[PDB]
Amino acid sequence: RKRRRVA
Amino acid sequence: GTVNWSVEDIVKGINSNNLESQLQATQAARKLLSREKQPPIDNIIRAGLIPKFVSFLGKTDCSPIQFESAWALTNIASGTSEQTKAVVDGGAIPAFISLLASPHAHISEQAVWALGNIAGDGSAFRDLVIKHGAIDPLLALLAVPDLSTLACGYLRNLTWTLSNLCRNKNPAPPLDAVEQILPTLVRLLHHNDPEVLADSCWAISYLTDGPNERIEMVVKKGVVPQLVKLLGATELPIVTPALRAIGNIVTGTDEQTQKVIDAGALAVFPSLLTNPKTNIQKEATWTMSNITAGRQDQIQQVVNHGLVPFLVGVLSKADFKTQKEAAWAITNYTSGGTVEQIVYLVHCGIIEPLMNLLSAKDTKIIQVILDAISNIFQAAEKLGETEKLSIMIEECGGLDKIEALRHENESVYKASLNLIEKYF
Ligand code: NA
Repeated sequence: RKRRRVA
Repeated sequence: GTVNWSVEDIVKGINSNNLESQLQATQAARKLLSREKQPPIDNIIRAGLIPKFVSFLGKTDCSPIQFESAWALTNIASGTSEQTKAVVDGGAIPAFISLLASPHAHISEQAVWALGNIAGDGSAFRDLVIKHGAIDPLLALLAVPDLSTLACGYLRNLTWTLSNLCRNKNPAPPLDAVEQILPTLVRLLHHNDPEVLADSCWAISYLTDGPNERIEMVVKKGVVPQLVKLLGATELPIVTPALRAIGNIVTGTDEQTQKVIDAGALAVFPSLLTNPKTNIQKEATWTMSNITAGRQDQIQQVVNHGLVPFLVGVLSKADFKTQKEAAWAITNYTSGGTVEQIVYLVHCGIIEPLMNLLSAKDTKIIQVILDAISNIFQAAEKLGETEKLSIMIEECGGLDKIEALRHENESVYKASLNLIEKYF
């Protein structure tokens, strides 16, 4: 799992 | 002003000898890579920006360019293994480990997130993060009397990043790194926040998926009771990982399985085997199949918690996958049980739903169900009641099913006629 920081 | 920039414009600004111009282009790059749809990760990589972003991680006097560079590099590493590799190949890992000691918490948190994406790619980049020394400064951020004094998101990111350093096999995480993290992971398993609790249960799930010595490290830290309490949480996000870890601890020794039964886990299975989520039911029925494979005293503890009627019901109605895990739990139970226990299974109503599954296609379940029918017929021979069992099977429509078991598989029609001839 990877997580993109959005906004 | 840094909104909807072109990549050529971001490149012109980063190629300038003005750190303020480089900061506004690095912020325009983050804003493009933080957009909800189609982040241009490949266009930013083709532009040759990763090297300049990794040097900006070292700019102590421009904390803003360090945060913008960490966010941009975190989002490139959020993508494909190829995109995560371009970040690791730019020298990012040592630079993100220095940023863990940043006085700014927002920059330190982005370095944590980045490291989490790098380690989440696989065991090789997980093990390279651990070799560059990430653990000591990660665990130093949590070195506080009360974890409740830290920000919710900061602890949630640090707990997800530690989870990724405990994840993946072939190879599995380094034993020295697993024993250096476990003490802090146990503190987070006792935390009030549900996302921290869920990511802490997933980390124990990853550390329990392995050889019995890995299970022992975790069970020696005294986590099984807290995992059994989190198995009763109302939040599926916490129950799904808590069950996997309890299930992975019952793959080990009968002494490790006995710590779960001693922590009181068999009292939660009545609800886990009736759970509306098919994954929780199937995973819980699989955990019950490894508990029915243990000692007769452990099988007696399943009987005492009233779980046999619940396994007769998963066999009666559930996703075929759960019903196949239930056939396996009934065959393990009928293999290692006493005759008193095997006759209790027939009194609870195992005959009809077991036989109704012999009309299925899978040869595996048919071989498992016919292996449990023989074990029950062998216990009936020791009591002189095989005829009654035969009549009971005949009335449920079972002799008819086994008669048809004309099958491609040899062992199937072989055992079928070994039972048709010996008992019917
Ligand atoms: Na009987």
